[PDB]
Amino acid sequence: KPRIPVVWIHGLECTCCTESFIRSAHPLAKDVILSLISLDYDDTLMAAAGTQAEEVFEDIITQYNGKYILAVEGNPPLGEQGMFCISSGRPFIEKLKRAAAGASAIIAWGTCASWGCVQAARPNPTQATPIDKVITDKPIIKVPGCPPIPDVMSAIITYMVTFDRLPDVDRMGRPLMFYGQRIHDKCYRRAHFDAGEFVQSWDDDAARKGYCLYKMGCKGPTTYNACSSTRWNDGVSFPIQSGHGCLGCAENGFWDRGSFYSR
Amino acid sequence: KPRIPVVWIHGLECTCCTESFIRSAHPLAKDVILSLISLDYDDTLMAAAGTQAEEVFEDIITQYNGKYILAVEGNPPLGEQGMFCISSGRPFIEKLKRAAAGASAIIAWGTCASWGCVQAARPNPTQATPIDKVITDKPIIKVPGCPPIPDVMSAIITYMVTFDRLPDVDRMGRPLMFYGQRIHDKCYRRAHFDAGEFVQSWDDDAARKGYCLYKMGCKGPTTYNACSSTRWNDGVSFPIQSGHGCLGCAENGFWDRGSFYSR
Amino acid sequence: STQYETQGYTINNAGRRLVVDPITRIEGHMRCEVNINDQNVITNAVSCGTMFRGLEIILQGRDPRDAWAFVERICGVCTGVHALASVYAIEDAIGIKVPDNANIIRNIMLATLWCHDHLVHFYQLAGMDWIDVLDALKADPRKTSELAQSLSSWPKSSPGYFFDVQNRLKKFVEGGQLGIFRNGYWGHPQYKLPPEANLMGFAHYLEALDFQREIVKIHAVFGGKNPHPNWIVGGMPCAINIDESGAVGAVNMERLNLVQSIITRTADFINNVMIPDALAIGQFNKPWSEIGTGLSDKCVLSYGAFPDIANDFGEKSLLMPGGAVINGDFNNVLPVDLVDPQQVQEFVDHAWYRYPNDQVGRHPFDGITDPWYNPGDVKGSDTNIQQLNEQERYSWIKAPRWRGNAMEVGPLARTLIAYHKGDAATVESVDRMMSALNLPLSGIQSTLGRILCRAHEAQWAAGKLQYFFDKLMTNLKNGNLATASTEKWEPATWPTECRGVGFTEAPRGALGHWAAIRDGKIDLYQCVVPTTWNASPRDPKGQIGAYEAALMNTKMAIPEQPLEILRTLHSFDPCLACSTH
Amino acid sequence: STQYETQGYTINNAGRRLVVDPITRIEGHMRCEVNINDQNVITNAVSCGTMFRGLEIILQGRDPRDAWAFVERICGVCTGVHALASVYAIEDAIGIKVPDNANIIRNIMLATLWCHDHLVHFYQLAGMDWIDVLDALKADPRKTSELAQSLSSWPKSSPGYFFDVQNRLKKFVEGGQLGIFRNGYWGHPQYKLPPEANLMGFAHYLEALDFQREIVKIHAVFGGKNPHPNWIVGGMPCAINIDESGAVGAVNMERLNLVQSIITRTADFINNVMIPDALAIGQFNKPWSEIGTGLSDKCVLSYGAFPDIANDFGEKSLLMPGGAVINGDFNNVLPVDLVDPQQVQEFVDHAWYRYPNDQVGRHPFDGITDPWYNPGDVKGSDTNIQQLNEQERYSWIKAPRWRGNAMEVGPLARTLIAYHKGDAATVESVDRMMSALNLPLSGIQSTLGRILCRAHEAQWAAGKLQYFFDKLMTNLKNGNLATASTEKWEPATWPTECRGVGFTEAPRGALGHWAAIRDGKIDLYQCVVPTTWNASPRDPKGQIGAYEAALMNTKMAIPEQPLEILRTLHSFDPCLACSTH
Ligand code: SF4
Ligand code: SF4
Ligand code: FCO
Ligand code: FCO
Ligand code: SF3
Ligand code: SF3
Ligand code: F3S
Ligand code: F3S
Ligand SMILES: [Cl-]
Ligand SMILES: [Cl-]
Ligand SMILES: [Cl-]
Ligand SMILES: [Cl-]
Ligand SMILES: [Mg+2]
Ligand SMILES: [Mg+2]
Ligand code: NI
Ligand code: NI
Repeated sequence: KPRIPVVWIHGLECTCCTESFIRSAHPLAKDVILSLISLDYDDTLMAAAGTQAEEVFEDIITQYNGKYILAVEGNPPLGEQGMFCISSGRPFIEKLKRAAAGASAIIAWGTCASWGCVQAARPNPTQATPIDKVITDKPIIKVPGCPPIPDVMSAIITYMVTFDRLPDVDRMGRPLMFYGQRIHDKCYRRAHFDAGEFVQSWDDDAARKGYCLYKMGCKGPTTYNACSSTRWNDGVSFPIQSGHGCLGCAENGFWDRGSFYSR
Repeated sequence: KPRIPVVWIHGLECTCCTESFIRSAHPLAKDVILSLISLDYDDTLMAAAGTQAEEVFEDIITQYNGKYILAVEGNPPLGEQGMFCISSGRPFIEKLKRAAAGASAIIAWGTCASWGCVQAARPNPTQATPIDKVITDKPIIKVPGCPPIPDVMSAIITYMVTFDRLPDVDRMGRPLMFYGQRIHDKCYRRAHFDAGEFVQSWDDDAARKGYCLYKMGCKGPTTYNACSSTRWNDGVSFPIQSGHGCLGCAENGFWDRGSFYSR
Repeated sequence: STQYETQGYTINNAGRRLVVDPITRIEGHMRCEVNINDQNVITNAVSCGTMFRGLEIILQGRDPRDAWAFVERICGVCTGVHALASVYAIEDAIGIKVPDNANIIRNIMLATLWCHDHLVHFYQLAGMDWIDVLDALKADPRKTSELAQSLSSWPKSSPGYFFDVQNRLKKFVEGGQLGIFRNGYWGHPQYKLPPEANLMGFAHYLEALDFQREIVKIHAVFGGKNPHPNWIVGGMPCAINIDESGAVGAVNMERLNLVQSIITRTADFINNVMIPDALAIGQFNKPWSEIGTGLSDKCVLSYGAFPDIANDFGEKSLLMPGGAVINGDFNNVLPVDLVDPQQVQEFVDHAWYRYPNDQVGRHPFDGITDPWYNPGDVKGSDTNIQQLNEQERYSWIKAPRWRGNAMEVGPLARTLIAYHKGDAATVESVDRMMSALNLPLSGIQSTLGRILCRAHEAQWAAGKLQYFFDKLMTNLKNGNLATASTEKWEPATWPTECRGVGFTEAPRGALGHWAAIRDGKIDLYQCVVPTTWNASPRDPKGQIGAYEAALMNTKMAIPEQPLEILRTLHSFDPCLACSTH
Repeated sequence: STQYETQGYTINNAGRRLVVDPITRIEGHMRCEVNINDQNVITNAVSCGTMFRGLEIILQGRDPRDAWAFVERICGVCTGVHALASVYAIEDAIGIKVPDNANIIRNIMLATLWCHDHLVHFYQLAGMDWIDVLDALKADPRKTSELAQSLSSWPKSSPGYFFDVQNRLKKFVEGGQLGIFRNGYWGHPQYKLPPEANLMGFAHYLEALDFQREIVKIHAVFGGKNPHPNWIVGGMPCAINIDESGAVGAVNMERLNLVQSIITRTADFINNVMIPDALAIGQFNKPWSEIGTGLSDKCVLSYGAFPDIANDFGEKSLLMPGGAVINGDFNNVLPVDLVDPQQVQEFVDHAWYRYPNDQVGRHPFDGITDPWYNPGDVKGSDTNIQQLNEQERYSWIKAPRWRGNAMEVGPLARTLIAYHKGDAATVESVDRMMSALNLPLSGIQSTLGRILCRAHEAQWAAGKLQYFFDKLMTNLKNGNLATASTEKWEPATWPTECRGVGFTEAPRGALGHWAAIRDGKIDLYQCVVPTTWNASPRDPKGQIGAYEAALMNTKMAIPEQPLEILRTLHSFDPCLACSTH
């Protein structure tokens, strides 16, 4: 039985979202690739390079025109005529637009593809621009986070395959299932926040008892994601559980909202 | 080097604490048994039965007198001259006293050994009685819960082996490490409690959003355990996370504090 | 000494008495006594439950909604099955119908338990009766690899692996701290595996000890924790949310994905490790296809289980068939009615309880649990028993009968009922299994058969897990999310007076909870549990239960070493806390 | 067309020009061009970083305590290594000393990254250069089992396992949806594994893809999450509490138990899967011990890493040795000083950056990152590069040099440095490894050698993980719990003006961050990253970097299929996001 074609492209990025994806515990990324989708193009993992890789890209988007999911990691830079990110000798943005034209839907993996992430932080030397400001005629699902949670990435994929539809989204295009509530709305340290029980300096008695990290700059109260419920790396931990405040890494512009250690 | 001798006996019980122990994810129960302790007597797992089992019991408590840890699951009944629980044709309490006399330290696994649990609930037909009302001359470490968390049980054992000491305890003899704080003090639904966001009937919209279970009878506010932090079954869940209020199962007398669905 | 005839046996308590107390590698407390003749053949067998807690007394006056949580604690091994029977019983009493997803999830919880419980029983409880652990030290690792690879596609089969396992065992025993292996029956002539099969089985023991912890993660998702997951009257508390805000607070796609992962791994381990080991034990121990028959060729009972049509407990709904066979007439599978006062009855003439008339049996709606420790004329005293007196009261276990008949329950019983009702899957599985051992169908009616059927059932349940999961996903795709009915949650909505029966097939056999509610409180709560059936003492007619019958006529190589007794008893997977409750 | 001589090479851009853009199975964006002569031998090689983001610019004006979080996002493959360099650099500037447990935990973080990164590189990035995946479909499962079992004790070796893997690949390919295998180089004559070895390799590819997810659970415990864990200036935020109330809110015995379980499994996987596979690739591809030497017999560089004495970055502290060899003189390992302005310098005469004078190299404390896209005549347009012009500016990667020498960094570099400084464990490992292959020491200075050293480093790091964990547990036994120093947390405690260097050995080689702090903010932040060295463009003397040199003189069987180019480039584990930052 044919598997849904997926084309995964990469603009300016650090590849954290790809790494997160392969961390998936259930389904294993192995089984996603072998059984759930047809990962037909992916610079990180594909055998073919150069002209062979160009041939795959062209053939897939032509043969499956209108029928493939386009996964985008990273973003296009508008600076230097787009040549801050070059693919096959041309601006990455050209490859993005070609891939986007034939996609049935687009998944914007990570804060990079969703909003801009670190390259878009002040002063944004490359004019890195999120996908939805360039591609304006396609369904875009934003899956923000730096990176998003591995089992959230795989859960969105399985949802799309199992249910044959896109996840329902909030007003920003984030899946309601995992971005409907704030970190702080499901945080196991909320008891301490409510009681005014705060870490005041690193490794103080409060820190050794798991007190709330708000006064250490935790941005949980304004950040939407599943870290405090689904957690990270097969439920093992999340930033706050291991003693660091939320940075806000799922939210648009989080790098430029002041020090991670201030209010 | 030799491994620390452990004698594990069973009074009136359901064997839930033994089952919990073998669930341990880290270290595996296999590695505990093969490499960390010498599990020298255990009715559930040992090859020998009958007179061969009695010989093991006698040989171990004699040869390792003053040097073994005694683990107790379940409790002695005082009713019917103790013959509500019979071992080798005699009241269980005689085996408990004999085992206790030679032990360096006693672990009371579970609410049964610690407090009474279900057999001691009204009207306590057998006069089931917790270990520390019978054994009054030895250190008893209470590890309550019905059963305790698998990885809590194994962590207590690894603590004893690694650090060559008993865990520090509260005034009830529970290890501070896992029983120092309340379920409700580390509950990920506390935000909802604080906001007055409650499940009012099962599978209502509040339930489907993971609202607080207080109005459905949750006893987290008065229960000390690690369920809301360490969680259950290699961190997969805990009662509240899967939609049921805490029963209070780590607390003395929790069966007789009224309906699980009442305040 | 006396002698009498019952059920084709000669019960003779002349001659040497052997006592095995405690029985180990079971749940809870059992004592077994036998008499052996000059030929070292058992001519008398005595089953004694040596514990009681009194849940049926404790439940009086409780809220029916709480009952599941109390009776779950009947047993931590068969954890969840009593909760399931409880919610069934209270729903039956009050007139509650649950939503389809709640039913499917309950079926998942039960199938998960079958898988886990059967697996652990096979390796950790029964396994060392068949596998000579110390003999594994003598195996050749390469011949072990070759054996394992001849039996299974299972990956973990390298000579280096078997060598590593062997060296782990060598180091374990080198300091003379043999732990659970100390003073075992190793070298007994009834140990028939070659060293390579012992090393293979011992490797699998360790793998099973590790792997079993994963299976119960399904219980953790739907029921919060294992052991002792949570339930509700009206469905399950694990509210579902796939595609809405706050799915992070509910059973969502990521939680279902975890369940699917465990299901696949569970099926693979059962099919490629447990199944071939069960067959191997069969291949090396064929004489045990003719030992420990007991009641299994006369009287067998199943209530049936796994209703596929929500709130329908009829024959068209139950995926695991119900029925009763008596008089060895497997041509006549009889329907079971748990309300009929002439069907299920419990006797206490040979148990530590009081009845107004101990010469008759009481249906559980008329049940009485009035404990009376009265061992009468024992050798010894009432606090120091050297020999039970089986001519009077000798157990904390009541004696259930079906239309006055003594019945065997559990995996072999169910397999026989399903086979003779013409269940296609069961017929195929049993035929293929007995064909591989070159044994007749009758070879299943035995100690070895009980073990073969248990492995079979583990495979069956692993398949049903996928079926149920798929049904749940089908509903979710159709927008059907409901997991609880709450229109009768409040006591004021219940009948002032009502009664109900909750039944299922637990890992060890037919389970029933009978509940009467009056004025919002439990008026009566009687449990009849599978090990109550199997470990039953005698009745007024002197009829013996399943354990006592299966032990009759058994040869012992060495009287002082009860390996043959343990083999047969362990084959029924005794749960003594269950039996007595 | 021109020709010139440098570093013993003849750089000749006569003949056919070949373009490989994009380079795949790397991190980020790279372009490579070569010229080949009439014998299909490479006479010119052009390394081009095709991406830039500008983290050095973005970091200006940030709080120094925040810097680690920004620079961590230089790379999600070598995730954490930039955070470590950053906290080192800020601590070095301000004069902060961290507690021992913070240092130990940092070393655990780094060793975990080495294990994870090296494993994924071997299988998922480099593997398909050496394993013909499609050829696995022709393998005999029994012969595959036999091979696997001759090479390793690893359990998973059954014929049935290899058949199941093969059948999975068969069904995957059957429908024509070859996914990541589409339009590969399968059947190329440089694929030399027999079919059994390809099936073994492919099975291990899948096992490694699964297993790698577990390794990073260590990062999750101490650092909250992976990718991109959390750190602090002053130590780590993962406060420890073993035996006090509220241990549930901290790193406790259960958390440390998790870490130990991961360490053991990580060592087992690397030692019994990756190491044998690496040796097997050696055995079947011995000619690649003489291909892609490049600079590895001339100039190699390590800064050193893993300070075992907290806050001591000296030679007696670093477990992974630092040093430089130039001019092929491995008898004189030279000391490296990252403050010395005559040592590390970056040139941009062949890169897309402005300097006031592009003929001079700038030490990072004098570094400038002023992007200037200026490809000159590229046979197309500014937005359509048909052929880079390597006579002018052709990369977003700066050109680092050490005392004006072009250096190779990474596992092979580090192995050579440690070996020639007389590290006993390295000497013994290397000698044994090259003996087993029946190859001279010189065979390590090669594309094959880079892969062998990477694998041996995964093994080294897995060993060090245990050593570091043991040291942590020793401190906790002695009551030493501290994980953070906060004496100089507040900006009011810092020097008004200060600067510092943070350095380590990332998976790909020598890493440095140079930071200058003024008035509580980052005034300057310059990064020189291992792939910046290796993938370097040319300098004013026309000296070529490690990649260009390694590609020089290489035979291609089939010019249109760049398998030899991919092999050598992949052997360096290119991280282009790292290289450009
Ligand atoms: S740690 Fe952060 S998310 Fe959690 S309660 Fe405190 S402020 Fe809210
Ligand atoms: S669910 Fe229970 S423990 Fe959690 S916040 Fe509500 S009342 Fe407290
Ligand atoms: N299976 C099981 Fe336990 C018994 N007997 C119950 O019910
Ligand atoms: N390893 C690595 Fe990434 C590179 N190059 C860094 O630093
Ligand atoms: Fe996963 S590429 Fe990593 S930086 Fe923040 S999302 Fe971007
Ligand atoms: Fe683990 S035996 Fe189970 S009932 Fe409550 S603790 Fe008791
Ligand atoms: S920093 Fe990011 S990973 Fe989660 S806890 Fe905050 S949204
Ligand atoms: S019922 Fe028990 S298992 Fe934990 S959540 Fe409450 S203490
Ligand atoms: Cl791309
Ligand atoms: Cl952003
Ligand atoms: Cl005992
Ligand atoms: Cl209690
Ligand atoms: Mg009863
Ligand atoms: Mg730089
Ligand atoms: Ni039971
Ligand atoms: Ni990198």
